[PDB]
Amino acid sequence: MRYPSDIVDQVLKAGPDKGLLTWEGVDAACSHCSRPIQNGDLYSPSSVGAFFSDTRDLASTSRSICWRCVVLRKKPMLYGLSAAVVTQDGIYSISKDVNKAWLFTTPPPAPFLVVHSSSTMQHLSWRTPVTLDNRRIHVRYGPNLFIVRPEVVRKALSIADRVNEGQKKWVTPVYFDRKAAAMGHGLITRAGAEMLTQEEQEFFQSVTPGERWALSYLMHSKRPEPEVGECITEKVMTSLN
Amino acid sequence: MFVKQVFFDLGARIHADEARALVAKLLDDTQPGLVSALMNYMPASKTSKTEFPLVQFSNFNQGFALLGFGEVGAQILSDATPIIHDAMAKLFASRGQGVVVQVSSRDVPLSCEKRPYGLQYTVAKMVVQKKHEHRERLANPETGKVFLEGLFLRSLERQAAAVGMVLPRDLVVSFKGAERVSSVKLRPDSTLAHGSLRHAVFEVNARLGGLWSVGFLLSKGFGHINTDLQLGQG
Amino acid sequence: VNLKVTIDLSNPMMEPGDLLHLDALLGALRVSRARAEHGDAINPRDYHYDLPLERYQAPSGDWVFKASAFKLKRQLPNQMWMQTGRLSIVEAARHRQSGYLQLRAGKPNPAGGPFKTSIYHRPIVQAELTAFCVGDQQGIEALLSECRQIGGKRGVGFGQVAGFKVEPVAETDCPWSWRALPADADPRLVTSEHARCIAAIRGPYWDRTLHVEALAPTP
Amino acid sequence: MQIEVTVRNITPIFSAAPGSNYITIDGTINPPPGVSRFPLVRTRMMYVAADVGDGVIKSVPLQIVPGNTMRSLLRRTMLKHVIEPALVEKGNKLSIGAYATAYSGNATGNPDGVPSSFDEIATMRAHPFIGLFGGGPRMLEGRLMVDSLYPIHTNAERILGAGYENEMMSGPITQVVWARRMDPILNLGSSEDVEVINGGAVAANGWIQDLLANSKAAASKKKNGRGLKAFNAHEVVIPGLKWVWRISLDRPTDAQVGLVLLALNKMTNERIAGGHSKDYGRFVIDGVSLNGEQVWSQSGITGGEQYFDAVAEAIDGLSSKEFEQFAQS
Amino acid sequence: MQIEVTVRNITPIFSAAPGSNYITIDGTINPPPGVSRFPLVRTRMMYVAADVGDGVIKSVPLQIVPGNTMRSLLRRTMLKHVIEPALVEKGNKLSIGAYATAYSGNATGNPDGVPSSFDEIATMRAHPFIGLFGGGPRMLEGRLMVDSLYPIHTNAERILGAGYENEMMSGPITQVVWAFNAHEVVIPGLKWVWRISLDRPTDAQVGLVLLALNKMTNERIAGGHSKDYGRFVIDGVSLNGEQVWSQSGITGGEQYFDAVAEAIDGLSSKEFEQFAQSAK
DNA sequence: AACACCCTTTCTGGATTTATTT
DNA sequence: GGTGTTGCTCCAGAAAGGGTGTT
RNA sequence: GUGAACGGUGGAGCAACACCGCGUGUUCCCCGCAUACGCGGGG
Ligand SMILES: [Zn+2]
Repeated sequence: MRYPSDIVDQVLKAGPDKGLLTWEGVDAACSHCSRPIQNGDLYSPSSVGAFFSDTRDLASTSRSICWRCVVLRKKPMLYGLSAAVVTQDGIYSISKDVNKAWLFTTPPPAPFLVVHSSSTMQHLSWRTPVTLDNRRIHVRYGPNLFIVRPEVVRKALSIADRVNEGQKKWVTPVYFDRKAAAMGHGLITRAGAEMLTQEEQEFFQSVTPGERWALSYLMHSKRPEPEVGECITEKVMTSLN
Repeated sequence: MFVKQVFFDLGARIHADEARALVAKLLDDTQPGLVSALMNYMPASKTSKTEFPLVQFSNFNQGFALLGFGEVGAQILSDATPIIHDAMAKLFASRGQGVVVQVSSRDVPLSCEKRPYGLQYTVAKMVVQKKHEHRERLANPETGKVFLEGLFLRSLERQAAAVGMVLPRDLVVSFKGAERVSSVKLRPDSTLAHGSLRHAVFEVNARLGGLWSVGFLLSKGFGHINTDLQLGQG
Repeated sequence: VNLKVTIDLSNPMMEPGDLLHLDALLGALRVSRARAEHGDAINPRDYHYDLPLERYQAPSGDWVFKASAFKLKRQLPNQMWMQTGRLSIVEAARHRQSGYLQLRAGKPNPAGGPFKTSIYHRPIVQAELTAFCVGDQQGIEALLSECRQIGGKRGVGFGQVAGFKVEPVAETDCPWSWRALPADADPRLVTSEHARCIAAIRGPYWDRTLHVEALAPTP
Repeated sequence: MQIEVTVRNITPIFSAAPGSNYITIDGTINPPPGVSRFPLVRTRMMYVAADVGDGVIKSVPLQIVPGNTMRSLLRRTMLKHVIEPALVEKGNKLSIGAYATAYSGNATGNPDGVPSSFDEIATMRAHPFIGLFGGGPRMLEGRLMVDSLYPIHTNAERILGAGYENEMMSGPITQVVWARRMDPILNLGSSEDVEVINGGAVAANGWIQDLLANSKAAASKKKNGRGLKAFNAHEVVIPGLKWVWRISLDRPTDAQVGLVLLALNKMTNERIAGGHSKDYGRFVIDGVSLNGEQVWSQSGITGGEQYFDAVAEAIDGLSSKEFEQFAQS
Repeated sequence: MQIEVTVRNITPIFSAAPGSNYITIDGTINPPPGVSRFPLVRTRMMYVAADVGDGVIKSVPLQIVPGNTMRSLLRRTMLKHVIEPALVEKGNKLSIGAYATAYSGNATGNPDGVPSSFDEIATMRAHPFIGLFGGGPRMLEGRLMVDSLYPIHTNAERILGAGYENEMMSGPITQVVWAFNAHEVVIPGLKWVWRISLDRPTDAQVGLVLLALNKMTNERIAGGHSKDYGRFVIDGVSLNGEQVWSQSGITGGEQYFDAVAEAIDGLSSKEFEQFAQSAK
């Protein structure tokens, strides 16, 4: 709702481990979530481990963890939330291309959290902000924090469909990488240099990296149709417990 | 289509006809079907097929070579290469210190195109005489020119049909001459012999881009040479 | 007192992930000057707000500088830059054998730990940068003349500046409200580009403990 | 404290780039499908906006060596030719956390947050090596700005201000070279007479038989395991041209400038980028300018006596305790 | 460490370069018109920045022999003339995988992605041969760097100008031969320079390099062995800038020779088996 | 005598691709 | 009035449990 | 206090061969078209 760790008690029903200490003295921020740890709040001292490679993403140096990030840091939560969108109603998947088309075009109208993994297993839940608005979406993709506007995605898709009219085959005006790693990620192709006007080329040139990453999934030969993702609330809940 | 050429090196040179008998002997006891496929035998009997031989032994400096025409001919060689290599290694390992047997393979595509000018092709060790009538035709140059003439043209037609490609039916070939004349024996120490031509030169308006075989006794490695090495010889 | 700022760079620079506000760069330059004056053992939060800019006071506090975020006029196609982090194991082996390094582990692990190998990619851009603000030009020009790089990854040579220019414009000419604004900001300043989010409206914009509800536009 | 170094590579420079590119036997790169295609690894290259007399300021390709590579090279030569012997002579040792922080800037020594006071931050930024390069669990900021290597080329008119019009090169400065790998077992002749192999002439025949069997199985399947034969190509930068390297120091002490000059003096026994087995990356220094003043001669650097004396004084007292305190706290 | 070798060829040197090039009855190379075209084979080539026009820098061709072939030649002559007789003596057979690993680096086409222990790296980098040429399943880094063979030519002044101000030739050094397969070769009687470097080597490794350099003269450089191309002689070997070559051999740097004698006295095949073994 | 350090399993879902570097 | 062969291989994850030591 | 500050694209590999010049000396077996007057060809 406000912090990424609110999902621990709001979306799913979880409680403190009861083996944690109770905070005494003036308050400090949680090292992972940026949530204040006031007087009487359960918390755990920070022992992340030598395999923790996210020191540059820590929010503070208080070396304290609230009882919700303790749940967020478990392995079932690490591999169960590899690609999902979190809303008050429940947890849904965005793994498939059609699910991404549903999310980045006509999103669900609520506060929600979007995370996507870029490797085998990663820490992503506690270092991504929640999105309070529908037309400005914060999405975390591995070590990248992106911003996606559905209007820009819709306009680009409409442009791509317009230029492809009257052709028996599909040709992409621009190249986008699903991994967002190629040197020519976002370039104008030779075919797109002849069927695109100057203002359209300038529009494609000036686009945020997150929109390029989304258009990588949404703009190919077979155009996916939006449909809702599979609900994985009970699967995650029973894996955690 | 294409013809596959496989080279076996035993560290010594053995003749193609002798290599055929050696391969027949070594694999006689086991895997008779593979030997029949190599030797183009009839499915039920030992007598060989009358049609154009797909698998024919050839000449190599360090051993013998195998040629396979068409998809079937290439497939037979593909399934036969490891067995033949193992048999060679076992044979040469029993006697002496032992040799290392190396192989090599190529896929040469076949082609032919018609051009309005004569082209020069030489043939080495080609057999032309099989019956008394052929011997009589060889007596007089006028009646023998046409005989060699049609023999060359019909050998080209037969190989083209067997490999599965169409050849232009307006080719005109001619025969310039031969360096030498010698006989070919089917089996060693047999009085019967077959007349042959050595280093014969033939002339066709068309151009040929692969391995092509002419004359009689093709499967014994007689009268076949690569046109590609001869075409723009380096 | 209304003026515009334009910056020329002779080198591709790292493309900013979020808005790069003019007041943040001015605060960095002012803190650098304070470090050169008083020494390295100073509190940067004492001097980072001592800027020659006016402040917009929203109802119920929540003030914000009268400075906008930089806009890019692209001159190159968008390209992507790759960098790698790795720790050598041959020299590590020699040092461990010689006793200079005190390690008791058997073998390195490239998946994680001290000897992890990592690859990461970031986009780069070359553009004209422009921004609008309200303040005194004489005060702004010196600080900007002290600046020689813009953007992130400044330690590997990204974003060398070639020149700058400050000029006055009309009151309607300069939009300074294209910036992260407070939630209670007067609806006149808020445009359709501004959307609700959780972001920083002041100070060091990377400090997550200071993020608040805000209306901000997408870069 | 601006330092500008001019170099000249004697061997090709090869800085590999990510990506899947292909070449033919001819020079055409990334051909349409239907032609024989071989893998190719190119150098590193970036697009820059070069203004020509036309003023079109179009985009042109420039071949460079990344600044991260040069920064790491400077760090490694400092650590190997200066810090390592001085620390070893005193009989000092480094823990894994201190070693990782000093040699790479890693934070895995104390992966949690490590706070530091303003006096503490100043006392580390005064240290020569710790002040030159930051990092560690503190994530401190260093005082070094290391730019990338730029060839003296007409495509680099924008980056290099002026004064390089002479001895400037134009045109291509890269070439594609081919490499091969051969199977040594197949090279064994029938004359053999090799008995180092355990099986003699029987093991080699087994190796050949496995090759033949694998080929037969693959051919049957067509109508994974990989052998030793290979044929591929890569792209290098031609030798003999000269480059420009710029390093900037932010309000440095004399000891830090002395350490930088010591590293520059002890250079030229190192290599740039990769291609280790082929002796790629060799170079010679032909000029060093110290704030516009030429201080490089045939034998080392002549000048900067205060810097050298300060660094000589600062080398003594170099103990592992400062490294341990910066690493862990 | 920074050994420089000067060599002379007595027969033409040929190093075919992949590609397609054409000649017309020796008159011209790659004419714009497709008239009297014939196939031609070129020797390996290297562009170098040079001073032409007295003030401007341009790229000019230079005929070289690639450093990969020289490194392989060094490996093979050292493995045949030195390591092989010492190994085969007193027993000590090698396995087939170890043989392939010693001759061509890896023994298979696929390397395992696992790392190797610190002790294995430390012991392998100290071996007289394995430490020189790296490789193996885990891709160990060797400490030998082999450059290419450059002729001492006025085009390579920006590469080797300081050392040889004089004794530099000029003009074409290539001749086209018809035998109708036409190829171009480097003319005999030419002086080349070869640079080899080692980083932090033991005395045994330097001794092994010198031993290999002693027996190298009977080998051949690139070329077509049927046409007896590629013969050469060795002179003017300089070690770390000091001349250590005589008409009868090296005759210098005795510590390296003693160290290599001791090292090859106690070589065993256990290290080869341990290095070649793949822990997949 | 308990925390520091090392080794060794294990767990998670989808699907396309361009080309300004002798 | 030449053509076949080779036509790439590895990887960039942290949690969790159990077995060992310094002291 | 420039959503900043910290980060090595690396390690191993022969373009030069392969396909060309080199032994047999006279009526024996099989396969088709015919339908034997003979043509074609397999070994
Ligand atoms: Zn938290």
